[PDB]
Amino acid sequence: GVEIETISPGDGRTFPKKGQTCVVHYTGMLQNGKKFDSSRDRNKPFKFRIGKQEVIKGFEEGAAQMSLGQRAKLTCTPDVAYGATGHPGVIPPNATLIFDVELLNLE
Amino acid sequence: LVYYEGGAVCTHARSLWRLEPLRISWSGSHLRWGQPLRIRHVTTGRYL
Amino acid sequence: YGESLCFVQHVASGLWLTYALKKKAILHQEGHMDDALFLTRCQQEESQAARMIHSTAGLYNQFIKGLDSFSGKPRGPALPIEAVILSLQDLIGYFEPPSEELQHEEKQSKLRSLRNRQSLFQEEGMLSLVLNCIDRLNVYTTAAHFAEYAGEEAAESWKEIVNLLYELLASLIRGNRANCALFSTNLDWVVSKLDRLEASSGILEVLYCVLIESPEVLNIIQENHIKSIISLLDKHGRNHKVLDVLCSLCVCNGVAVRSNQDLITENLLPGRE
Amino acid sequence: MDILELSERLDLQRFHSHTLRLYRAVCALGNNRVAHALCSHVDQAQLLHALEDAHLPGPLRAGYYDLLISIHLESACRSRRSMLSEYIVPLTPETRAITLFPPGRRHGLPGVGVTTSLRPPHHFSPPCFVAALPAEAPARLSPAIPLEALRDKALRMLGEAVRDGGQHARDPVGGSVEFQFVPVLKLVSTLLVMGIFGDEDVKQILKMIEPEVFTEEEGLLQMKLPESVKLQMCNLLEYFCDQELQHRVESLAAFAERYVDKLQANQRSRYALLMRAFTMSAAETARRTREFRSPPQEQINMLLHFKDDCPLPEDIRQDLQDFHQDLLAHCGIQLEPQSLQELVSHMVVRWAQEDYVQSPELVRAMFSLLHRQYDGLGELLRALPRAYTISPSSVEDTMSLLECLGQIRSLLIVQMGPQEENLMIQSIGNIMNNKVFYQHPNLMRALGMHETVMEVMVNVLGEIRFPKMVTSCCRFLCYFCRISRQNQRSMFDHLSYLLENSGMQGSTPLDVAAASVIDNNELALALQEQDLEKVVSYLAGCGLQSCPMLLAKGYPDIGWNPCGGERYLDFLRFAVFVNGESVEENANVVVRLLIRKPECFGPALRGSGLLAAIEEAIRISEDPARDGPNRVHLGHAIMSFYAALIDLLGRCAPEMHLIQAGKGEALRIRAILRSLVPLDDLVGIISLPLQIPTLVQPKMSASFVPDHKASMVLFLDRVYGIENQDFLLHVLDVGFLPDMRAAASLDTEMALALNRYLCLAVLPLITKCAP
Amino acid sequence: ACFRMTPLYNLPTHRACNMFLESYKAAWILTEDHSFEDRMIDDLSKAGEQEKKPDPLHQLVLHFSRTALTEKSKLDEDYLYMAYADIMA
Amino acid sequence: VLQMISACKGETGAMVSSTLKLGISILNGGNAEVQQKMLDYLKDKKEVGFFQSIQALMQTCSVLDLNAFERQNKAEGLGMVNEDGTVINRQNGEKVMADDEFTQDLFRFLQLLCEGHNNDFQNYLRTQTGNTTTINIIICTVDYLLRLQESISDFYWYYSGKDVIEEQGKRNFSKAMSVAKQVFNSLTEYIQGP
Repeated sequence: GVEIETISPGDGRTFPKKGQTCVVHYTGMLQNGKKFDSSRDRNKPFKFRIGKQEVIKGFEEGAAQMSLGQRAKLTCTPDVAYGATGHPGVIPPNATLIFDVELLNLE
Repeated sequence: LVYYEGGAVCTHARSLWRLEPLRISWSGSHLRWGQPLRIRHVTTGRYL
Repeated sequence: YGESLCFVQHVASGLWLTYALKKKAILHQEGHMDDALFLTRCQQEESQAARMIHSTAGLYNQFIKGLDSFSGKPRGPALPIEAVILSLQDLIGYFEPPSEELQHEEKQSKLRSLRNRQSLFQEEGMLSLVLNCIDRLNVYTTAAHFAEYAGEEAAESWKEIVNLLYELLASLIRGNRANCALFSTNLDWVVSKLDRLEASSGILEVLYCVLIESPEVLNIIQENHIKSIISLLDKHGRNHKVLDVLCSLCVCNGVAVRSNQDLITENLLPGRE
Repeated sequence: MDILELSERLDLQRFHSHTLRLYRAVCALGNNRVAHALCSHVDQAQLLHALEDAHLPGPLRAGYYDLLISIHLESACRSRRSMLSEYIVPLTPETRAITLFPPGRRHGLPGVGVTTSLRPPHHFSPPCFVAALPAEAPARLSPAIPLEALRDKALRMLGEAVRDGGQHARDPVGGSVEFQFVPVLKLVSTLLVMGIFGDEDVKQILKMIEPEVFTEEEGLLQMKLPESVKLQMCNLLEYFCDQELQHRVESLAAFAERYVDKLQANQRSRYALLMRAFTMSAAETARRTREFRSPPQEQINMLLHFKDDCPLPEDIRQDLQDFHQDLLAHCGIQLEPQSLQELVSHMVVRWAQEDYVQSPELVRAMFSLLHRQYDGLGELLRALPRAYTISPSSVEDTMSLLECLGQIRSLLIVQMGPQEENLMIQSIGNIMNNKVFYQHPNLMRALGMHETVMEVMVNVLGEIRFPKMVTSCCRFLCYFCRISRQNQRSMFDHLSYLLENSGMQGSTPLDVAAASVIDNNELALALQEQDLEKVVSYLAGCGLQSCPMLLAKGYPDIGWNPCGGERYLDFLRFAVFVNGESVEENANVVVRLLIRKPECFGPALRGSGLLAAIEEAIRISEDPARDGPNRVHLGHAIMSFYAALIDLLGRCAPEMHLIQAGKGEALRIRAILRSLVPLDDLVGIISLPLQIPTLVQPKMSASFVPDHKASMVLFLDRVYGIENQDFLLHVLDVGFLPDMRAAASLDTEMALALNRYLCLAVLPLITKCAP
Repeated sequence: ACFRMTPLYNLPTHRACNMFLESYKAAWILTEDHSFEDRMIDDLSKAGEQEKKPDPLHQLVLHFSRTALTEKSKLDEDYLYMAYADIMA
Repeated sequence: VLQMISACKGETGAMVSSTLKLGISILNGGNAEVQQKMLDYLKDKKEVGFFQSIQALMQTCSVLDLNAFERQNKAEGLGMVNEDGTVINRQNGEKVMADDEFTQDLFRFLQLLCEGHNNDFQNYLRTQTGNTTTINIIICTVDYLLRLQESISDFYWYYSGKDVIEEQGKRNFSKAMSVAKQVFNSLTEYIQGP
């Protein structure tokens, strides 16, 4: 399982339900603070669908606690994202995934 | 044991022969029939 | 020349030497119809190149078995040490590559003369015995602590002839694709020694030219080699030479090898250190 | 630390630039998986931030430019350079209206206009790092980039970079005027062959290169530039000579349907005015030599005959001679510097006038351009075998083949591995139902797709490496040979090499050679006799030893291959026999060879017997431990080799009408052929019965079958025949009557291999001897 | 089979232009005689007009010699050499 | 043109076909200094391989072939292939003596090497002193036209029987001696100066 340490919430009334867009402007970070991914630089917000099992599930069920406009430094266990194989060439196995996400709109 | 060979062994170093006549002085004189000598392979240092 | 068409015979016996591919020529007293032959002319370069081989093989094998005479027995004959100093120096100069500041249309005549005199060494042996004289030398690990088998006076030159012995390997292997194919069988020879800490940049440059001349040795490596390559990069600083040998291992001659285009990314890029 | 310290650290610079050599090498030649991998270590924003910084040092400026086009562009670049030279033209009305000079005999602009030739799109994919891992992957695409902004980037990147050269400031961007221009030009050349520049960008680019001529300031072709800057413009000026060539070929093909549609009607009007007239009797056949008596190639040949016996009227014979007078007017023929040819011929000679060039690949490219501005017709004529004309309804299926084709053509450079060999199976298999490959046999060899699939079989072949692709590839080639006439002719030339790879259940590249000469009497007597002797020498190779694949399963080592001959003598059977007739120029030359080396015959033919070796072969088909010890068997192989030896000796016997004429070869070839195998030994084979199943079942795969027997009745039917009566019903009573009554029992697997032994191999022998 | 062959006007119009070019190439393009080689070889040779360096013909000849001196395995096919040997001759 | 002959090592490609035409055009009309410039380059560089790469060429030149002849007759026994396909007539076409205009230009080349009674060349074509090996080109031309003699005399015995000569047999015989006229013309220019 994951935990979520929030930064700055937004509306708090809305939460991601089934059949919805989910547009995030996230970045990434390995556990030593050595980042590898940031959708903010290429100016294109990541737009993944809910429940379709196309994102890694640590990003998925961790996004369930999010609200609209909420910014939250979450984290991920090794067992929820690339456990013993890793992404080949990019991240080694058995490594946590500290993130930094915020939701734009449309749940 | 001495043999023959084909075509690749021709240009290589194993198919070369030094011609040593008997007496020392005027060794590099012109050769003729009936002139005794000594064949030696140039890499082995051995004589036939 | 070219018009003789003559024979020879053991004139003190009258015997005609004649045959019987591997036609063994023997002295036959009969005399036959197949001992007529016309003789031709050699050339001035390889006549020079022949005799120095016969000097070296008598010199190297004298050096070889003199070393093995005390291969296991420590001390409390002599070695030709000062002989094999100088007789290795000229072999470097005899196999010297031509310079870039030379005129083009003459530099190939210098270059063709080199190629036809480095393959003339590889076929008369001269590769086994230069390998057979280094492995029985690199059995000793420290400088003098395993040169105590001979003596402290003969110990100082052990450091600076193994520098020379890896140098002449790179002499007669550079550019020769035919001689660089000879290392397909024993790639674990060189990578068993590339962190031997003495003449350590010597063996590195041996491996660099064999990885650029023969594409046959590229597809016979696995990840056990590559982790032994990248560990050299971590033990010897930020060497600019060992980014070239990683690049030359990847592609060759417009051909890409995807079987290890991934293998030098699973051990370099996630580490980030 | 700041990266701009590297202008003065001088040791981390030459180490970091060597790292930059490792990134653009590890993803070289289309490695779109790992091109996504190190999209993390360099994000795209810092890549196009360092692309325009001024005070970066020398090699690191050209380092990062060489990474960008090798992480984002060279995958889609290489799959366009290998398809620009080929042309195909569809029939849209936009194609139906195009011409040579713009409507206003003054020239136009290169690259500015319309272009109708087919080119597939590129299909980039955006990168990500949180998608789940799929578990034989389909493919990986190249990582994307914002392209519409990058085309505006490189213009204004170059735009002040050219006028600043006019300022001649001695602090150049990057440290040298070499580094100021080399990376900014070689990006523009790659963005131009990608074709994504708009048709007014190239109007604006042409003003940078030569403003004094290309009007519809400083000049690029007027400054003193060094050697390395020059050949990038030669790579740039190579593009603007192809589009002039590409425009006229598209216009000339457009002239065809403008001309033949009004010439398709002029034979309808010419035939209707002739199919009812009653004018003459004998001269009407001189009119009747076209409409049902001339093939459609030779029809339009005599229709096009007029220059300096023609059915064409004087009105529609004029507009062709207005076109042809305009086409060479468009090229360099004056037909008695405000043109592109006059400029690029002027510049290319005054470069050599000024300095003495030393770099070799400049003057190789330098002289090759000006040859393409004098012999403009020779440039045109060496591209017309690439052109084609296609119906507009079939466009949607052709691009599926082209996009499949470039997937195969990219596979030429990668050394073979186990993943991507699956990526040619469906890449081949999707051609096998594209529905256009089966109806355009002229286009497929003008694409040269049979050449490209040939060497990928060769390079893996160089024991064997990958049997699951050589069987799949050469089977396509055999199906390629069986399409048209000239596709067999095109694949005919390579049997010189294809015979040199004769060294496995399934198909084989040797069978492609046999499929290249089957059912063509023209090809057979045009075959070279310097090719047969290395096939019968290969027969000597299988006549002396056993193959170690038979020793892989512990079969006994016998000193001649039985199954190696059955993969040779089948090919010779198609070499001396076409359409049921025996050729004579090849039948003589094959029997000289295989008697000059008697080891091509087995060890029973030197000194055992035929029927002796057959009887031992029957008995080892009974004793299983005497046979080898799973589909490959032993005793059936020997009794099929000697059986398939005789039938080629059968159908190399000369035809009967060459015996009525006493031509000394045709009755001495028969003399040798009658001498080898005696007649009575043939009686022993044909008289031997078999085990029948009822309406239990024997296994034909390791047993005596009538397929051995049918090659015996054919041999007697050609070199011996039936002359008298008492010989006939002797061998009829002992040979056929044991079988055909037993064959009449089953009125089923074995019967189907028995009735056709009767119904096309012994019953035509009966109707020949009926009187 | 010399009588059952079709006339032109039953053909699909995309197949008329396929054989039209193959007729137009070998009857009209190839029949033209063009003699540009007279004035290509002289202005390439008169081009010593500057203010003992080689004129551009001497650079072209020296380039082909240095391609013929590299000790390769065999002489490969250079089609650029083909379209300058006759243009000289 | 002296190097690319020596750089071929005896292959009958289109390179030596297209580089001899420059050779017989730079040596045409019996020029004098351009063959004096040819000799002294050849006899100080001493590159043995110019006289190997033509002795290899002269062996691979064809003579008449009866066993290839009637193949070309039976090929011409058909006029038009089925389904309105048109047979390319002279694509393969002349199957015998297909290398005639090549070998009609090889001897035409080195005849002009000794046209103006260049006395040094008629002593150089049979021996070369400075090189390690001699070749004796003017011996090797005699072995070639000897292979012409029993070739075309074998063509005479084939037509000894029948009365008249047809069209294709006529033209193959005209090609047979127009090369033999060249090899005689090139033979007598080794001998013309005494």
